[PDB]
Order: sequence, then structure tokens, then C-alpha cells
Amino acid sequence: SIEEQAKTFLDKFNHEAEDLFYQSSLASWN
Repeated sequence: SIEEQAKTFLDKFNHEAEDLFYQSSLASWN
């Protein structure tokens, strides 16, 4: 039930988290 909701919440969140972290890493490297 709610476990699936949490799982899909994390599935949505991980892509944006990776994108933001990658942008921050690129900025720091530059």
C-alpha cells in the first residue's frame, strides 16, 4: 500500500536529485 507510494516517491525523486547533484558537481569542477 503506502510502501508502494514511498517507493514511487523515491523513484521520482532520484532522477531530480542526480540531475541537481551533477549540475553542482559540474559547477564546482568548473
